Amino acid sequence: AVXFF
Amino acid sequence: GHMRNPAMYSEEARLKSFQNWPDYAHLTPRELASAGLYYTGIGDQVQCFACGGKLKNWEPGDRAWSEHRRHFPNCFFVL
Ligand SMILES: [Zn+2]
Repeated sequence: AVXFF
Repeated sequence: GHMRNPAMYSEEARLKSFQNWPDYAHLTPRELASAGLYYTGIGDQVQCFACGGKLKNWEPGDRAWSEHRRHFPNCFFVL
């Protein structure tokens, strides 16, 4: 999974 | 630091947020909620009630706890 903001 | 979303402190409230969770995401609401993650209602995008950390593009093989901890080292919940 990839983080996002 | 502060708990970012106390309305999602209950693991049962996190489970209930998983309405229309998509089939391609592979990870289950049960696992994601247990790692402090609730559904934002968009794609496979989840958020932590504790750190406010946002996660998406879940892939088969991911573990909710591991992705959460590895990406958000400041999170008290998975510390
Ligand atoms: Zn967190």
